Amino acid sequence: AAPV
Amino acid sequence: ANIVGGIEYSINNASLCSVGFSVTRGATKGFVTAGHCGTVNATARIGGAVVGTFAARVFPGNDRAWVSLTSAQTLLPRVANGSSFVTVRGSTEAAVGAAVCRSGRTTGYQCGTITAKNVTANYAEGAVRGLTQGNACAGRGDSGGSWITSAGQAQGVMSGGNVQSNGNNCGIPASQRSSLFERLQPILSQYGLSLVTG
Repeated sequence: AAPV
Repeated sequence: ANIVGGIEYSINNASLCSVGFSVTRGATKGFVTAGHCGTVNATARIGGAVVGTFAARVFPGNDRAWVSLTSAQTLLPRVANGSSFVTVRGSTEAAVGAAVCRSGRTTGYQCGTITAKNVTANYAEGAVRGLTQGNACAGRGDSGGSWITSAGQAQGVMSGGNVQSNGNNCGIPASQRSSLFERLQPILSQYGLSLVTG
């Protein structure tokens, strides 16, 4: 997961 | 500008994010968005015009912010769905298994279901706790956008996800997607905001  | 959930806005003429929800704070107009989209006092623009600045944010830990707008903006109780609109009716929180949709400037309006609550995302900047997980897809640029039920109950704003090399998680099966949103409830009480509804 990564911001968006 | 007409403020509607899902539309694009830029921050300090560099990043792009999406509008979450129109809200008010006493006589002040604003919108809630993602905290990672800007720092306090960063300038927000809509279609090249300055509309307001970040008044507060929390990121990482949480992922929230509100931008206070100028007097001239028009707040609307709506979320973009293509050329149509979903009317915001309130903020009842849906449970795991509820169907939900999200709107943002990169993938448009996508729907899926909530799969888990209280998830931790380990972002490079630090952990973000308490996120809700849905399986609607999303891409780079959707952050801060609206998460809402078809019935008009606002759920929260787009935080992050397992984006692939094409910039979204739309090319992987729903079963493998992790799209996370920050709950709206704690954002409204933390900043004393009221949602605009219709």
